Amino acid sequence: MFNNEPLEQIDKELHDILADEEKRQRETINLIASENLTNGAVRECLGNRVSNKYSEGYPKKRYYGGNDFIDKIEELCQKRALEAFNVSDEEWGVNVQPLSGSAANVQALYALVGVKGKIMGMHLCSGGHLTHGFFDEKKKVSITSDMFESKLYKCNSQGYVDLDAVREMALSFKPKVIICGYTSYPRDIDYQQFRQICDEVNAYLFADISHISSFVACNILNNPFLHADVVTTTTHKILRGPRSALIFFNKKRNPGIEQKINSAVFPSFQGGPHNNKIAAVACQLKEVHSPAFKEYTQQVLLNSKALAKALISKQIDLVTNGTDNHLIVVDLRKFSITGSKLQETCNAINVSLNKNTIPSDVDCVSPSGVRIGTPAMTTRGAKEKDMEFIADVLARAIKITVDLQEQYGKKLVDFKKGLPGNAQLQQLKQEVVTWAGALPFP
Amino acid sequence: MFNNEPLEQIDKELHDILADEEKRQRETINLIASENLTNGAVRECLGNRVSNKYSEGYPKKRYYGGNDFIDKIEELCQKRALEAFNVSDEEWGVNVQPLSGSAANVQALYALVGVKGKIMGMHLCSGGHLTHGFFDEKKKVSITSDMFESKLYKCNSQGYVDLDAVREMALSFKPKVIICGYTSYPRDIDYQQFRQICDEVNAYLFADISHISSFVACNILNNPFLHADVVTTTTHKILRGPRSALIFFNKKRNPGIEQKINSAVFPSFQGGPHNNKIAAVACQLKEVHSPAFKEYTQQVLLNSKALAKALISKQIDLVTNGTDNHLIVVDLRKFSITGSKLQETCNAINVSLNKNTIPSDVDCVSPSGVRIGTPAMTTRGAKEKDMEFIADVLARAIKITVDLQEQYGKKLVDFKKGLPGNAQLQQLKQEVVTWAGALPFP
Ligand SMILES: Cc1ccccc1-c1cc(C(F)(F)F)cc([C@@]2(C(C)C)C(C#N)=C(N)Oc3n[nH]c(C)c32)c1
Ligand SMILES: Cc1ccccc1-c1cc(C(F)(F)F)cc([C@@]2(C(C)C)C(C#N)=C(N)Oc3n[nH]c(C)c32)c1
Ligand SMILES: Cc1ncc(COP(=O)(O)O)c(CNCC(=O)O)c1O
Ligand SMILES: Cc1ncc(COP(=O)(O)O)c(CNCC(=O)O)c1O
Ligand SMILES: [Cl-]
Repeated sequence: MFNNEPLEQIDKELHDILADEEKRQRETINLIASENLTNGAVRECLGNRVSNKYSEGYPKKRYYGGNDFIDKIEELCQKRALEAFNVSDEEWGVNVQPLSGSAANVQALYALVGVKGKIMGMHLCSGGHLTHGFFDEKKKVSITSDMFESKLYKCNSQGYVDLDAVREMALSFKPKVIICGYTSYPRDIDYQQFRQICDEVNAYLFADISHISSFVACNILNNPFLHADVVTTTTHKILRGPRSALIFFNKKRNPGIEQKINSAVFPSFQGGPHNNKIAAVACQLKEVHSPAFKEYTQQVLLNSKALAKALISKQIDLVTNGTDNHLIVVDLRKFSITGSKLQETCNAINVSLNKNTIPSDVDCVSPSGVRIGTPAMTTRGAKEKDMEFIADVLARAIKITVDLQEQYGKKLVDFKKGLPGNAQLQQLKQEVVTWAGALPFP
Repeated sequence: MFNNEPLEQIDKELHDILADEEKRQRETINLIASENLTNGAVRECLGNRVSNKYSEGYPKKRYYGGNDFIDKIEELCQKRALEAFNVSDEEWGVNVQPLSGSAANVQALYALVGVKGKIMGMHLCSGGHLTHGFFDEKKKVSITSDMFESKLYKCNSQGYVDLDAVREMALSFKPKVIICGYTSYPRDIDYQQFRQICDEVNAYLFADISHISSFVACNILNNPFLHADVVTTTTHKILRGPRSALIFFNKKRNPGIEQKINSAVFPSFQGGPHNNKIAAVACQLKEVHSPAFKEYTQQVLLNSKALAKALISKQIDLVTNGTDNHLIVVDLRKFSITGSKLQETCNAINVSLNKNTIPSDVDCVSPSGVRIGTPAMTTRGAKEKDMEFIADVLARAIKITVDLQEQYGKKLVDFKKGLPGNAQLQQLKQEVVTWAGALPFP
């Protein structure tokens, strides 16, 4: 007693937008540092009937029977996660149930410290995530700043983590967790150094590697597994998986953490796992382990360096004047145009990037930059030679933005009126579209 | 630079288990009250490239641009949700970003009362959800018991909500919110009488209708919208959508609740929404509104009535001696067997049901019943006449379970040994498989 008509027939209204979304993805130069493109295999999993099943609990300790095939899929995913991040299944545990990154971080933090618990993370302005204890004078913006007591550590005026300030803070604050690994940070992390500060106060070390996961797994960048009690990561960014999260816990350093973390995920915070996610994650984790995927990850940093170099060659300033990873942050103060202005201009030319704060911005009211990343375009087959063109399109967009701000004035309302119908934007869009539309598209 | 090889070729190991999973679903008599089977159109959305997009925030106020098509999908879903539940968009608002039921409830409760806030809900033992404040002497099992201060009310010895006890509690406890709507409650709710108690103590009225959603939408059962400040529902159960949740809030009764709920979902708890979920939900919400779906929902209650009656005719006791909805809870005290025992037996015969507590059970350690529901089987095409057979299979399973307990004893380990190889079970299974495999399968 159901309607099995195909999506096109069943919902022509929704099917049209999705074809449109597909086309806009197909014709966009996507510089969002957190985005990527999933293959058909990962999307077959997300559409799989395995999402029908309720399977609260863990494998072999399931509330319901008839979870025979779900247990195999959940354990195959845990196995591949541990393998991919080069961890022994004797020494490291993994939870694959968190629905997304923010959920995983809140669950993992609660496990360690509980309500009223003390945490330290990077400020959102300085590169840290919302789930790293972010708050404001007006409000406790994240639950992580409200259900926990959190303190926030800034990066220096050059845009690097200042360990002296972290320790200065850690000794007076005495937290149970110190969070490292960030949302918009263009350099590698000194986890070893972090591990030393946590011991000095007996705090837990929490490494959120969602933006840099593929680097860590493929050993291009520092390994937080060597020092961290917990490693959280999303699966949908550089890893190129579905939207989900992973929590890693070091049993050897902390016996009894496995149950503490597993109970935090369920039944403290979630109900039934989403099984299509789990299957999809397993499917991507097979791909992560191959030497082919390391080739892809290498390519992301190659492109990111070439992009950074090419932007400096056009006299554009970068936070920390370069990058060790997939991402860059452009400091736009040189041109006296805000980040949101450039985001609007870039969308008009089908360039997806996002506005981003910089060290000089005391206040989040106006982000003075934009953040860009190479994983999505690396996925679409772009090589080092392609980066000069991207740098060129970005340079042209900044210039156009300066022109439109001059012509229509600095107010954002005023600026936006200038955007529609601009001949140069339409010319730039066309140029963007022709080049983007041609590239391989999973 | 990606692998577009199909799932079967790319990951033969995973494809085998999913092919097995598909076969088990196809040949199982699924009585799980919370399960259903999604159609192909809902699964196409779940597999759509729309999940590639990061779109934090709300429509027309995204952090990022290039969310034009995403904004249409997110607004099309909210509209259809308000349409489907017969609420005017001026009086009622809805948030469509919660990833699942448990996340939605925690988020709504936080919005209403904050950390240390006071809540009341039904005890887990009596039919309440984990996210309704559930705790135990040994541990605060849910975050709802830990991040909030919760009080738990029980149903009477006949298995009915005791409103005197709710008021007895509410006046002494003085909560800011009172939850009603339950996980395993076989009767309808007097939402009106809840409002009367809520107004008396100036507490909010929270109705969690996840199990009964379709009934509420199609006006077959009491409409909580007339009395409630907040309504939460999952989309994956009787509503037959993907795994997601909806939060409804009443603007007229509480202006400025909209921002409170919306800020709670993001950025307080979640990060990027899962757009494939929202797309998937939009697709099911269109179907919810058709009169064909009312036909199906009506059929679910007919099958449930017929099932309760056929079970009473075989001298099987039902909690409350019947049902007003999709679910029945069987009291197995008559046969001196446990619900856990009966769950094993039923999985051995490809009958999916779950163990469930009853009013007499002091503790959830040994639940004395099982819970069944008709939505899945109703979806597969089963009619009233088909119920006698399902009631026949359940009686036979209860009988076999008594025999195996006689032969191998009451210890659970001892009992399970009896399960493999049993001729009657193998006989009962084939009977189940032959009948189940024939039915329409979306
Ligand atoms: C300040 C604030 C308060 C409440 C909700 C969101 C934000 C916010 C604002 C911005 C801004 F540029 F100012 F617009 C940027 C961000 C970033 C970036 C990546 C867009 C950000 C940054 N800078 C970091 N570190 O992390 C994130 N997590 N999610 C989002 C969306 C963000 C967040
Ligand atoms: C007691 C306990 C502590 C910690 C985690 C889970 C449970 C639990 C136990 C049972 C059992 F006793 F075994 F039948 C059942 C349940 C139910 C049913 C529907 C399986 C239940 C019930 N009775 C309610 N009301 O709600 C739920 N939400 N999630 C689960 C899984 C449940 C929960
Ligand atoms: C370090 C970090 N941690 C956690 C999350 C949470 O992910 P979910 O959106 O899945 O909750 C993000 C998202 N990062 C947003 C961005 O960089 O664009 C992140 O950057
Ligand atoms: C009343 C109620 N509320 C919230 C949830 C949470 O749903 P998620 O699993 O999507 O977190 C459930 C799940 N119901 C469990 C069952 O009936 O089997 C529920 O019954
Ligand atoms: Cl999903």
